[PDB]
Amino acid sequence: AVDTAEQVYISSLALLKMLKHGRAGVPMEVMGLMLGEFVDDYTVRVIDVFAMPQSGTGVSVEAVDPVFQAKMLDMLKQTGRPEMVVGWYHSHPGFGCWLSGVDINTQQSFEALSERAVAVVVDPIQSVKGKVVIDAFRLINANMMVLGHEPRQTTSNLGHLNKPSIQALIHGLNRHYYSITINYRKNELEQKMLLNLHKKSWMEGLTLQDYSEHCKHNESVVKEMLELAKNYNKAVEEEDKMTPEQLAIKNVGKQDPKRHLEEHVDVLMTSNIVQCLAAMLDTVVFK
Amino acid sequence: DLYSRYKKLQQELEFLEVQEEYIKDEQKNLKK
Amino acid sequence: SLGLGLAAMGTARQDVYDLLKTNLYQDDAVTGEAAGLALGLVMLGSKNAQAIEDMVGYAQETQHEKILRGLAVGIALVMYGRMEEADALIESLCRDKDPILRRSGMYTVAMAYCGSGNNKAIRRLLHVAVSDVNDDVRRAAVESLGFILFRTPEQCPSV
Amino acid sequence: TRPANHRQLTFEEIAKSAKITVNEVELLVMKALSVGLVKGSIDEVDKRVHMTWVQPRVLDLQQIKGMKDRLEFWCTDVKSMEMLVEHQAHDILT
Amino acid sequence: LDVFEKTILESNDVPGMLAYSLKLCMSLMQNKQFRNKVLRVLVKIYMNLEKPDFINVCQCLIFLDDPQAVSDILEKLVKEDNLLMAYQICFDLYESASQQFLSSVIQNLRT
Amino acid sequence: AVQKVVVHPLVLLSVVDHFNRIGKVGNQKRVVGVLLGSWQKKVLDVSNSFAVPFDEDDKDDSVWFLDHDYLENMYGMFKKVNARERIVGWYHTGPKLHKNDIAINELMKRYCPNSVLVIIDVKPKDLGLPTEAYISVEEVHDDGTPTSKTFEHVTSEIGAEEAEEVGVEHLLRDIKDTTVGTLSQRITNQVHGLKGLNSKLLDIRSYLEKVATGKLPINHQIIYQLQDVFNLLPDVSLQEFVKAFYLKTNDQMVVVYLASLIRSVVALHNLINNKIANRDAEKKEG
Repeated sequence: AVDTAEQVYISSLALLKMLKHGRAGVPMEVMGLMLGEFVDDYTVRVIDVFAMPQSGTGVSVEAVDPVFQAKMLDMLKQTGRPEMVVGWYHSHPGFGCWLSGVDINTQQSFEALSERAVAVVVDPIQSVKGKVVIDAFRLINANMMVLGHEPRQTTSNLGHLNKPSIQALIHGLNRHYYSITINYRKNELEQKMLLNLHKKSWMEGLTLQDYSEHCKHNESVVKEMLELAKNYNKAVEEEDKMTPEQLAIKNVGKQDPKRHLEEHVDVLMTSNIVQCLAAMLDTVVFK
Repeated sequence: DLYSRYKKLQQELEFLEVQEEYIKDEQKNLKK
Repeated sequence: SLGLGLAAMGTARQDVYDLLKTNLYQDDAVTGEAAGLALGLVMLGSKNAQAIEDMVGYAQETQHEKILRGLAVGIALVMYGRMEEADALIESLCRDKDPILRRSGMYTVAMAYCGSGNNKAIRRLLHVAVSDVNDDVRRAAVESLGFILFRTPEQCPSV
Repeated sequence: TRPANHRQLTFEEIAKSAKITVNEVELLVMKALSVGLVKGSIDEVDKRVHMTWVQPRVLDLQQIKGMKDRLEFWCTDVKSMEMLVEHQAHDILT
Repeated sequence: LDVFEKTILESNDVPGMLAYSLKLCMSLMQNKQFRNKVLRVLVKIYMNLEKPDFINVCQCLIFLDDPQAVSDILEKLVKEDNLLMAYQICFDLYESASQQFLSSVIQNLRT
Repeated sequence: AVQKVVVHPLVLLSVVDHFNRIGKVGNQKRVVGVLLGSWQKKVLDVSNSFAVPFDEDDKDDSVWFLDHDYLENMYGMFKKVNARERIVGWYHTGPKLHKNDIAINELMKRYCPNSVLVIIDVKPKDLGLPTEAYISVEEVHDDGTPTSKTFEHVTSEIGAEEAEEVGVEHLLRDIKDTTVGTLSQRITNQVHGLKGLNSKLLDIRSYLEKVATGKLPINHQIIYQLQDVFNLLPDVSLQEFVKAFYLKTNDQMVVVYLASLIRSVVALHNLINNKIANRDAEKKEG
């Protein structure tokens, strides 16, 4: 049996292949393989990911010829080092994460050879910048659903941590499959070299900024900042009046001075203090 | 017992100086 | 092994350390709590720095997690009530990239200051409770406060 | 030969250094600006010329020593003015 | 050290003034460097007292970690030959002190 | 010919994992692979890659191998599984610009006309951008050889994409310098780029190691720029460069003097907004 503390380790490398292939053909359900490395009865490690040419419909998506599959795995053994197929994924476009009535069927084909084929859903729409909603699954027997017997024999305080969505609960969870808690394998091998490689620049700051127009832009804000302060020479004057909780609901048609009047003060500061300081270092450094 | 008054109010600055630091660094970290 | 190190707790017996070496180097997941928990129990408050070097040199290259977890409690327990004699290790594990070993560094300062009302602990034991990103280490950080401040139960409900 | 401080020679100096009269050096330097070997400006009443750019030439293992020492104290000037910034704006970002 | 030893050997009554000073020198003590210098002289004077107190000379000792000094006064009580007063020097030692300290002092009890 | 290159963080990462997979050789191996991408609008794009089997022996290091069948079929799979995708050139792991990369580019230019290379970093320490790319130009020219060909660096940056920006910003979850205010410029290029100019002043100090002792080729085409730098060293402080500098300080600070004057009044209006909620509740509530 299982302990519902399965703890699927994935990677740092596979998920970018997951989302790029998932989003380049997003409204169709694209899918692929999961090529990883098995460990003990509890955990599993999926390290590499590749897709195949597919043929789809609106509600269904299929594969094509199996000669693509064996020839791809031969070339990945000879280059790098050999692995084994730990599972498979697919991509609900903007749905969420569940096993539909056809998604459950090819899972049933894959769980026969190895019983631990991990079924993975990636949604490349719901993922904005943070949560990437993924939620890997695996089947449970509908024979034990007939028995009324509750499976998986909880022996660790690790499973019931993330709560399922109600929309995935409308679907087959939890009558034919279960969820798995996952995290990410992170290391200085990779974590240091995506941070210190992505957002970097070279001259954007040792340079000046359109020197006749920066001082011109120092009037393009201040000119309407007069009349915006005239509204601030207006709105305080109608206080000691109708209970300023009313002055929250009422003022939603037009812009207030008070919040907008500290908005430009930050802008009229950092545009000046940066441009003044960066000019006064080139006097020292350059002769 | 003023030497007992000194330890407890040395234990005050022992205990108060960390607290004013403790909410001070929350101020940036909650924003982050 | 869990029953064996329990009766031989804090005893520095070489005989229990012999079969706990070969229990440790199995490269196996399921021996993880078997090895590293009892490896600290028999060396409680011993700070035998070669055995620390054996432990922290072992939980950097293994690829299972219970062996990263059982040593995380075991290396905290080899030092006990030291007040200055752990602090280079405390800076070492807190600077490391490993979230478990940063979390393991939180239990070690929790045992190097049992009941001790020192400020030098409470500066950066509780600074990293603010800033660190893993939820595992953040739960270990705030649960180190009663173990260093049970000597006075009056101040702990105030903080 | 002249430093970057002035490099502002007069027409009388060309009348010394090229032994040619005053009424032909302006015809000379307008040719030099036209070919593109020098880039500067010409005054006529104060009898001086503000040369700015000259054609790059070659040099032996002695003029690199001039570019050795003039480059070397420019290292510490980049060091010195930055050392304020990591000290004065240190708490602004750790 | 010796003007503090002169506080307890002066024109001063002792109802309990040599008791809470032991409490102050353990609870609010800064370091171990000034603790052991104070604590070691406060119980030799208890041996110098006409009634040697037994629980505090054991309480201080495990704070001080002397695995031979409790066996020196255990010899004095074997010399005195009464297990009534050789009792709270011993079960307070068993209850408080660590397993290694009781495994280190046992060479000095059987010798 | 080519404006610039655009690199995704996937292909940035898709070399590192292969550098791990051949890291068990220990002794010496450079990762060399096929770079895929689609250059459009005179802007070089880089999308996908893999790595080809490649070995090197030190004695007579002119013997390379590219298993082109592995290049034929796997690209044919990749042309199948993405017909938008095509070859864009190649790359190598590039610590220090190895010698075979003068004819590796000429070995496989029968696929890509502008077969561009990319030098990446596996041990990151710099203050710049640790992705470098060159281009192939050839010359029957000035002094060196009748057959001369030298690589020239076209500028390099890491392009983003709306799909992968979701991924990388989830994969960081680390120490960050967001909230760009008055301080991000102070540390991205005022703390940092001034020390960025260090390793470029010190870089030409490293070529300067040949004054009478270093390597035997001397200058000819290296000093025309170095003669220019001390020539194009900026204007001295005697002219109205003194006077017009005080002029704009006397203009830029006036805007700061107005803007700081506003900052005091706004928080004072906020102060009464707390004295309206302090006194008008102690009698009401208690």
